Amino acid sequence: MGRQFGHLTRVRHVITYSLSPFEQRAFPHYFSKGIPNVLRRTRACILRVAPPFVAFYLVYTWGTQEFEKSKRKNPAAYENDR
Amino acid sequence: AGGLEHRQLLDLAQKHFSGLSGTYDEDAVPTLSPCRFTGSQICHREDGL
Repeated sequence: MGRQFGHLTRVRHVITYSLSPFEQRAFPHYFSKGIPNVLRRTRACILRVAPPFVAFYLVYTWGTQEFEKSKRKNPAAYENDR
Repeated sequence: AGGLEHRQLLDLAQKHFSGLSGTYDEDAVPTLSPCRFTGSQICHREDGL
C-alpha cells in the first residue's frame, strides 16, 4: 500500500544480533525473572490504576447499602397509637 | 613444482631444514577442538553505503 521495507527510514551504524529459534529455549528463565518483572510492572501502575477502581467499590458498598435501608421500613408509627 | 628434480629438493631440505625441531615440550604438536556452527543473523544496517 505504497509503504514497505526499503524506504521506511534511514538507519545508520546499528548492528543487530539474533539467534535461530531452534538454538534457544522458548521459555528461558520464566519464573526466575518473569515473576520479579511482573511485580515491578504492577508497582509502576498500581498507583494510577487501583485508586480509581477502589473508589468504585466504595460507591458499590455504600450505594447498595443505602438502597436496602430505603426498602427497610422505619419506626414512624407514632401519632396514631391505639 | 616446476623443472626441479625431487631428489634435489629433498637434499636441499635436508641441508637447511634439518635444524628444525619437533616435539618441543609436553605440548608437542597441539590438537584442534571442534567448533560448533550456530544458526544466527548479523545485520550491520548502514544506509550510506
